[PDB]
Amino acid sequence: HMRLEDLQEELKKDVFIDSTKLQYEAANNVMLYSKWLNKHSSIKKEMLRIEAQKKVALKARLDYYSGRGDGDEFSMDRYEKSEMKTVLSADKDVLKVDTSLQYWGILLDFCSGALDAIKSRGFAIKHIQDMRAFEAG
Amino acid sequence: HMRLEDLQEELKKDVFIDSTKLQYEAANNVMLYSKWLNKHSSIKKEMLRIEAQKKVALKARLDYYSGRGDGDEFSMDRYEKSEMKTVLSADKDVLKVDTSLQYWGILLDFCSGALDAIKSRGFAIKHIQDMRAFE
Amino acid sequence: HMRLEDLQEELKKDVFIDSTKLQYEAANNVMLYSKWLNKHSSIKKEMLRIEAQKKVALKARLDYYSGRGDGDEFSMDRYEKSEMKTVLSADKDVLKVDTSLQYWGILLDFCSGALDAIKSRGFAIKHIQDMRAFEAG
Amino acid sequence: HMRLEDLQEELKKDVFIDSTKLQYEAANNVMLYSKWLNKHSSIKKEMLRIEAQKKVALKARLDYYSGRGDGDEFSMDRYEKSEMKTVLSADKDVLKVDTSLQYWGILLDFCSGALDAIKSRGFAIKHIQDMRAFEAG
Amino acid sequence: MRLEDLQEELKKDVFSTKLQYEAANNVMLYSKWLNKHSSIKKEMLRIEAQKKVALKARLDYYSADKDVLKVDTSLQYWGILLDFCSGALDAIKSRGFAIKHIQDMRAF
Amino acid sequence: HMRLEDLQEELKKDVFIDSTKLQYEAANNVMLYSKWLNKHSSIKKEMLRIEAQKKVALKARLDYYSGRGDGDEFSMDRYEKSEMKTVLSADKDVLKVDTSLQYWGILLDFCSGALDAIKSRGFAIKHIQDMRAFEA
Amino acid sequence: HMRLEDLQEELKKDVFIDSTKLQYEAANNVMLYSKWLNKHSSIKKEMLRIEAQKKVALKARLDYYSGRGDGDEFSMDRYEKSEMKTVLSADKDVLKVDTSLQYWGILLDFCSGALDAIKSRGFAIKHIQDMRAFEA
Repeated sequence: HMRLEDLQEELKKDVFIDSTKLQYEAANNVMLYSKWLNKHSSIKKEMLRIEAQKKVALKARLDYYSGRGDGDEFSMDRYEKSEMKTVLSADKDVLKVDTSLQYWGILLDFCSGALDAIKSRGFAIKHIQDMRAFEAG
Repeated sequence: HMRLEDLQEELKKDVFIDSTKLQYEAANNVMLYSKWLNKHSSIKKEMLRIEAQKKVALKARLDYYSGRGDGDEFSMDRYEKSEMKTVLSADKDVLKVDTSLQYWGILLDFCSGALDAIKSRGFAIKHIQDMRAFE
Repeated sequence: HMRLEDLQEELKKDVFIDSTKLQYEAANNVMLYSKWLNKHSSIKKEMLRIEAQKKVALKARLDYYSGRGDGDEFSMDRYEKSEMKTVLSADKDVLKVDTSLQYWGILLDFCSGALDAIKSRGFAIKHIQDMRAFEAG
Repeated sequence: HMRLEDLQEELKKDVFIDSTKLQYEAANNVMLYSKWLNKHSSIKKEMLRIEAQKKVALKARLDYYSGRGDGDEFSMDRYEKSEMKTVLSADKDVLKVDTSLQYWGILLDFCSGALDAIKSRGFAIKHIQDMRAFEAG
Repeated sequence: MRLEDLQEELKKDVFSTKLQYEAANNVMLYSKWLNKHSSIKKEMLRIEAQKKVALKARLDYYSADKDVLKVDTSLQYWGILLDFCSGALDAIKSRGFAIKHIQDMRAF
Repeated sequence: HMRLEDLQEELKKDVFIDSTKLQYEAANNVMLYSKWLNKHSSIKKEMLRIEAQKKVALKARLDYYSGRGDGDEFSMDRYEKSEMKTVLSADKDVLKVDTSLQYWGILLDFCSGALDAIKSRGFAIKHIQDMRAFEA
Repeated sequence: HMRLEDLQEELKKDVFIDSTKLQYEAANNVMLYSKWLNKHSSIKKEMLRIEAQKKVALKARLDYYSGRGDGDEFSMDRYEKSEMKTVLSADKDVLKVDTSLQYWGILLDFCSGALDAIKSRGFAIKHIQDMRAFEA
């Protein structure tokens, strides 16, 4: 289980550009894109597993609250169809799984932004090179 | 708990472009994007925690008003199903949590706009460089 | 309490483009976006406070009309459930708060349009620059 | 009280594009957007005032027809709950206010379409510029 | 007016020898149909108001026998006319997209 | 059935640029694009087959839960129309097929990013060549 | 019906650059673009015919399941409006036509990528030529 703050610090380090090694950064920029692309794809792989758990968790707990069988356990609060969306989204089991799924979703949205930065950093490097050539004439 | 006005002043400072250091701003523009991207992602992390509280807070207070048990406390006003949406959204506990969640939502929408500005500032810098080359 | 007409005149001034200082406007366009983004975000902060008042105001006056207690005051008109939506939306206290909330909503929708103009003004400036380069060849 | 036909003629004039001054129209297109955005926002400000009147007008006349007090005046037709929606929507006071509110609603929907045209006119201008560059090669 | 003229008007505008003048006239066609769409809505507002008062008249039968049926009939006519203008506004919006497609189809 | 981690390691190897053979990498960059383009297209071919299974799997299990016939088998839980979307998305057969489809979807989105990297790597190589000419 | 793997192998062959005949490849690169442009356009011509069949196939089978068919066949499962999208997308006739249409869609998306490679290969050749002049 990786942390968000670990990715934040990692991105802040990778995004930095070395002005002295502009030729190095140009080839390394495409390398950084591959690293986060691996992270982004791996996160979706994790979310697919969690979403599968959430889908089952909902149906399982839906049976519980709606009076059906969820492991020989039954809800006695007798919730109506209108009250259902509120109760399920607040269930201890459901909320635990969903919170997990949504967290990796934030990590995924971060990697999407990370790739956006790298894709624009590669343009930034090429732009800087054009600025150096501008001083040359 | 960070404030909105603190982000407003921070963005207004970062968005400013130094005409003398155009090469510096080009590399720094991508740096600013990473800073707000960290803020944006961290806010969602906070909202996920608050939303979880709100989800439970609703179900807890729903039991209270609907005659069910919420810590051996019961509502005696006997609200109907039609009146429910109005009462819950005005509950002291619910409104307190929701207001918190919605506030960070404004902060999140601000960071989304901040990233939009930076993404266009990087284009603005490159455009200015093309204007200098035009002369 | 800011006025709408004050924002209308402010936007009309900011949106104007100086043809002589195209390089200046390009960097200033991103600056204007930040100004209205601060306004837009601040308005939502205000609306969140007002909406909170409205939510309570409704529940408070709902008790009043439905025969429940609203500060030892009771409605004697005996309104039915069907008549309720009409009466509450016309209550002096409710209508005062809602009108306030809806007003800032118009201001918010104006800032959203203002940001849309600035976002397209930045494209307009870049387009004009491309038109000047077109005359060059 | 502005008229619809006045806005129709105003829009038809603004939407026209000068082929000789393409650079001028590009900067002026963003200016026209600000003009109608001020109109659109101002109309909503007017509707908010009228809607407030309508909300009260309904509740006031609701008391009248339902046997309650509306300025020491009472309806003797004894309308039932089923007949209420038809009677209120045809009341002289209510219909007068609603007609006003709905009219500015048409003006508002026109400004929304006007902004849509301007937003696409800015794309039309940029497209035309790309067509001129196409003949250049 | 007539529905017939509306079909001949739209089918004639939807259609190259002067591409720069056709792209600048695409927003012009929009204004011509925008003023038309809002004018239909204007005439119906008067009709919809007369229908309400006529609906109360039919209700006061307990308190021409079908006056509102003469109003609702003409009201259902403009509804068709209003739905044919919404397609036009949806067409010109797609015509500008089809006009931008040609300039992209010529460079491809 | 190919793995994601196998593509991750493969991309990380291909994306690397040899500074000594810049002329070689320029012609090889367009070659790498063709390789992943073949992968990307082949994955869509696989997904089209799986999606077809999923479409049938849904309709088959929909009959089961809604009281209709799914191979002489019937659901007795009597689920309502509101409960349907939740139950179907959690069915053992459906979830198995969907998980498969979504997985190749991740592989497909990875190839799309891989092609994006190669398309920008070709620009990176040309940029580096322009930087070497700048020193000249 | 052409195969995807046949196009994959064909592209992999065309994309290769001969370093000895750089002048030849420069003129041939524009030739390859025309070849795939003919393929791309021809595929759309095929898809237009298939899409027309799909449009009719849907409306035909829609009548069947909804009971509004003037034909001899009627569906007795009595599907509701909510269940309709799932049933139609899983119909034997519909799924057969759609699968065909989607397949050529993959071929079309491949040709679009092929043209992208050729368009960048022409830049790759010119870049390599500039690299040879750099050594000069």
